Formats: sequence, structure tokens, C-alpha cells
Amino acid sequence: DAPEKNYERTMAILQIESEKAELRLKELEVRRLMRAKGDGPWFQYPTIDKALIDHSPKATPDN
Amino acid sequence: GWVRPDLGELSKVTKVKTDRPLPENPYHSRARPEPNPEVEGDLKPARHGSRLFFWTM
Repeated sequence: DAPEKNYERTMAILQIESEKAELRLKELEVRRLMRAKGDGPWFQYPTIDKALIDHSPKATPDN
Repeated sequence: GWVRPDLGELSKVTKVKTDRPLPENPYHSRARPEPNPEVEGDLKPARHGSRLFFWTM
């Protein structure tokens, strides 16, 4: 093969792997911050839904 | 001149017209916490595939 072909093939390979590595580091930091703060869509442990609440007037007023 | 109620009449549910304002917060609830943001946007394909060790897809 031509030296130019190997040169530009290597540059394309290096760009792809650098992008993947930076994305992996971003994923790790995102996971840590999401677990610590809890506000993202991940690590959202479910709680009790509020459609199971009876809102009718009950038989005793003090409730 | 008082007529007794019939059967099933004193259990009727009525409407009451009064002058008191409606209590806005009878339960004394505090301010509710801010909800989580909702996921939005079109689903793009995954960047460079799996990104798991050496797998290129």
C-alpha cells in the first residue's frame, strides 16, 4: 500500500479512538454525578404513585 | 304544622349556600418539590456503536 494511504488511515483510526475514549470518560463522570445528585433519568428508584389516594369526603372530618 | 320526613329523605345530600370563603390550603401543605426534567428530542443512533472495550459496533 501507499505510505499516504497508511498515514490517513492511521489518522482516521486515531480520531475514532480518541472520540470513543472521551465519550467513555464523559459516561463515567455523568454516572457519578447522576448517582450522587439523583436528578437525571438514571438511578430513579420508584416511589408510591399518587393516583392511589382516595380524595372523597370520608366519614370523619379531621383527616 | 311539621311533617315528618319520609323514608330515605334524611339521608339525601343537599347543597348549602354560605358566605365563608373557600379555604385554599386546608392541609397546610408546603411547597411541592420540583419534578425531574422530561426526556425530549429525537433518538439519534449511538455514537460509534457500543463503545464497550474493543467492539466497533
